[PDB]
Amino acid sequence: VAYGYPSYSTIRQLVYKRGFGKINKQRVPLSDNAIIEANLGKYGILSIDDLIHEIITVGPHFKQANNFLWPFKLSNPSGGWGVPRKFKHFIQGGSFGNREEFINKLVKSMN
Amino acid sequence: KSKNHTAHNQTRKAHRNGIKKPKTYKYPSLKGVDPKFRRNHKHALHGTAKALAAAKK
Amino acid sequence: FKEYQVIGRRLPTESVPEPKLFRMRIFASNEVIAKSRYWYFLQKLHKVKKASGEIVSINQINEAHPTKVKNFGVWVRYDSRSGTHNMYKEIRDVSRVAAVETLYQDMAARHRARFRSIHILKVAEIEKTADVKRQYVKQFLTKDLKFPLPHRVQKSTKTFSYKRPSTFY
Amino acid sequence: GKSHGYRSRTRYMFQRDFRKHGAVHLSTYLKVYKVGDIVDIKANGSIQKGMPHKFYQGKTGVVYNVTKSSVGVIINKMVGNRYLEKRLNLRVEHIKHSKCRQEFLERVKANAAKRAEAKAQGVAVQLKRQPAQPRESRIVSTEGNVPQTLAPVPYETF
RNA sequence: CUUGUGGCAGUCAAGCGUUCAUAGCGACAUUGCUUUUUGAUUCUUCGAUGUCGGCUCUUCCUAUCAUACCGAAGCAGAAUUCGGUAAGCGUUGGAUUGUUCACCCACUAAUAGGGAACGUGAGCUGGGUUUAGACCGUCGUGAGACAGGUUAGUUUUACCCUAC
RNA sequence: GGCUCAUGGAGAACAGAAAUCUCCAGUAGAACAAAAGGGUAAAAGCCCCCUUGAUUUUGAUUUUCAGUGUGAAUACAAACC
RNA sequence: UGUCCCUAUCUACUAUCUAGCGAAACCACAGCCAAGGGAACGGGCUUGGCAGAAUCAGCGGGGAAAGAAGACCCUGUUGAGC
RNA sequence: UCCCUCAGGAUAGCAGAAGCUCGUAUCAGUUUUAUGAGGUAAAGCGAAUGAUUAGAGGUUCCGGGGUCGAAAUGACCUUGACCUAUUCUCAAACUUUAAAUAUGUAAGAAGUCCUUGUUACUUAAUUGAACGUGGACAUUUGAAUGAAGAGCUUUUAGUGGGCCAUUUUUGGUAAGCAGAACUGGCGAUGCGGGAUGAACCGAACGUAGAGUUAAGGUGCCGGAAUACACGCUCAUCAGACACCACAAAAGGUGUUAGUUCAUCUAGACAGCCGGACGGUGGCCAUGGAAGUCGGAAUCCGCUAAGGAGUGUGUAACAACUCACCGGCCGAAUGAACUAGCCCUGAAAAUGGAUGGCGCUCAAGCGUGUUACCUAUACUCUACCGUCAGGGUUGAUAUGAUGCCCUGACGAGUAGGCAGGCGUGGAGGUCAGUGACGAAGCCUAGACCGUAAGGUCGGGUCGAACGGCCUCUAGUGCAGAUCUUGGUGGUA
Repeated sequence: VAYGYPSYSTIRQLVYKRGFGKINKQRVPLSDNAIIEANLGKYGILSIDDLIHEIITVGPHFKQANNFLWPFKLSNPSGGWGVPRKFKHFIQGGSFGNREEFINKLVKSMN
Repeated sequence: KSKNHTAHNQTRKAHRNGIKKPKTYKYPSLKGVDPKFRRNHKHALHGTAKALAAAKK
Repeated sequence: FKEYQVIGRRLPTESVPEPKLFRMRIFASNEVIAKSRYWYFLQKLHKVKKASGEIVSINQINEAHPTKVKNFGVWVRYDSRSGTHNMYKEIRDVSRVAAVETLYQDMAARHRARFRSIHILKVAEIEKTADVKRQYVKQFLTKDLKFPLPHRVQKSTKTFSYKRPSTFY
Repeated sequence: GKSHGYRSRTRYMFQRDFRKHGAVHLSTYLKVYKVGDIVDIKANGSIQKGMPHKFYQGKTGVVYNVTKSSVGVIINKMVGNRYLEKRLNLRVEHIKHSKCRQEFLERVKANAAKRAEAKAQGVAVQLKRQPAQPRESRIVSTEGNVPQTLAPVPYETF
């Protein structure tokens, strides 16, 4: 894996463009804040921006909001990875592991 | 001429469909428990049964 | 490359208030490297690891005067194939970082010493001339210096030329 | 041939301990075992009756039977792809209580005290445990702590 | 594949060589290279790849016996020895042996070592090996056994494709 | 139930390296039928007293394991000692 | 005494060409090499060298050529003579 | 696991199918917190067992003897037994200590707390023990994350030669050798890359489009910079990408960088040339040793300096000559090491392979930076199918096994199961087709179907044949050195 600290902007872009929910499993695109406040209105979240809030600021209903969200299906990055060989650790000149703030850049490219 | 023994693929085989817990019932196996504790325990439970059969009025 | 101030402390466990705040001058291409190297060096000096401590500050350091020509006397240690050896090299450059990446290149070129097998012990600018040891630097410290560039190889953007190209300058 | 005897491969484990030879200390016998009590299995080689197999050495089960000099323990024995219900008959020197279950059974009463208290007061209890949280924002003060500029060391023999 | 074993080749040099480590050799050690031995292995082949040696014939390897031209010497000459470039050039006739190996006689400038399915059986030969007959010795009560000895023992096909 | 073993030390006619006697040290360096390992110091060892639990009834349990057998072992229960 | 040094020459009948008559063995598809890797010795695969119809007489390098479910060795709970 | 078992079987496992009981459970090849167990890596031997090198000290009482007044339960020793404190190095079958990784258990309704009920068990007892009655605490249901549904059963296929790779590891000189441990792979697997390759790297596969990338590369073959940047290397045997198709010790004033010490206002190195001495025939060894047989001493004189002597020379001298300083010159040197790339070391057979070509401030080696090329991978979209969850003939005619909505998914040997295609017959039906042409065969003509196959046109031909719903089987061929018959190439 590659992981890091997801900024507000990058979280917003991900949940907008790649917002999919688990409803009777059947992975359903959100496309409407009615579909969020149907399933997650129980926990008080009534919107896309209310869901993005309960993620970006780790809420009392983080577990629920995060497990509701379907695993994001990202594509390969826009200009590539840089990195001639990926499967070294980021520190060495690879890509895998904890890239603190540089995940934001990667993820937007992969979006 | 052959080979003798290997534990290769034996984990994979086991984990594919298996490794499972024995389900743990309430009121467990009261067999191989102290025979004189059992001999008494019967009469205790029969006593409690009579006492609630008396209580039912 | 970049030069980074890295101040890490130690975990403040009460019975031990105010741990002694250890500062470094790490050479690294970003913060995620600069902080990993900080821990690498302080694990060779003190009983503390990233779990048992914390980075309290990381700050990029720039050049005081990034357009003054400087003679950087750099002390370095490197793992060779057979053993390890302490070296002193003299880079001439305009920044501390630019001098250091030239050292890393001329260490990789001359002793096959890659990034993992090099420690930058010190990068001190030489104050007064007549302290410059190495001739490959004392060359460029001569009064009223000039020198030509014979065999000037111009480069076409098209396969064919019509003139029989010259190498004059 | 090959050796698969009962006490085979058990040189070092049924070994007694350094300067802990000789007699068993009497607390071992005065200790009370009841059914449903979780107990460890660790043989005392000095005592060669009701001793467990080397498999069960290190295991933890729950007492099912209680008799004169001995208990009965239920242990989970994985064989191939499934656990079985293995009933041991152990003399009381080969077992001990598990502080595992002692620290839980006191946390139950600590939760019972916290809740029964905070039902009739200003409430912010949060009875569940939480793991090691990412440390909060602190200011580190450099008053007589002006950071020591460390440098890496030159190489030298010895 | 491997390189123990075999064969060849270094490094160090206590020393042998009047004196003198290294002209020529070299202890105690130690690093290799090779696949012309012998092993180790069992990967290919058991609806067969004709199983030793010789005869013939070509090509290649060089770890060079001679020849060409050189360097070194405990090289005066002659003679010899140690190397270099070097495989262009050649490197035999016989007695006994099936033998490969070996051993003698003799000439030669020299009678170097090897590979190419341990080259070469639709090229030969068939002495040896290893079918069936037979004799001897030792072993076995015996049938029989012997990588002990001895004698007699069928060597098939090209007109196909390629190569020449 | 009594005692302490190896070995060493200082000593008593014949008696000495070695026969018996006495004291001092002695964590086991002895001994426990054998192989080896573990265990054991008012004992599991050595000496002495009484016995026959090396018995009857069948079941459960552990190791090997298919959770079959065989062997060995464990812990009870009911009798009698 | 051509067994040989060391080969030569001759005769007949073949072969060869023609008219007539006219089979068989074998045949996955086939038919140029070098190295490479690969069931560790390729016609085909990879990389090179290369490569021009139709062919005739010879030849015995190769096609691990053909002949035959190895007869040697092992296995088989397959037999037989003795 | 068992078998006269080792080319085989039964057994359990892995597998498929049929389902079934219920509806997000208290499950998990996972972490955390708490609590066990371990004797392996490491370490240790001035800690036990065992091994093991070196002295010092005491030996005193004792095993070897006088050196000695014959003679000393004795002055000086070598001494063996030891003891003491030190010392060097070790252990698969030593060990005080003791990891990492793996591993047990717990983290709550079958829970906790407060009363009280029988009992032939146990208690001195009215004490307990097991199970309960009756109450009380459900927002935080008592760690994290996930959950694709969770549990249950029956039956039966194939298999039981395996092999490979990093890491741990036994035997062995070793092996593309033999045998283990954990995991991942091939088998059973295509695709992009390593030229080629079962196993390596990257990624696992319905049919297409578009976009982006992986590993790997971007002189030309060859899609893609004869890109940029700092260095190194010149080889009459260069080097060139992991597994992988090799090279070692030892050497080089080849060239680059580096480490330590020493010399410099005449260095000093150079690189030429003035002297190398008197006392003194320095002691002993001896015909002889006088500077050079050695045991060894080592001072001076004017001193610029010269060993009471570095090599030739002699029986022994003598002599020439080395340090040692100096007239000359004029601004860096003298070693001893260390590692980079080259070079020596470096020899096998057909001709020959960094994949080829070629490449020399590279198209080599080390390193950095962008750009760029492209996989059956990733994203979006279409269509096919499978599976899942739903909606709906509600008077609402046209299909409820129907139609339709939504979501995910698609590799495969051995093997299982399902849905179909085709053949000879059989029962029923289409009042089926047909001498104005059945069936058969031929067809670089057409249409349908993912496919098995179906349908049609044209020709030849001349007497039968078909669709559909069902029944039944001597029912589908490329292989069997298959059978019969026919035919070839060789020719």
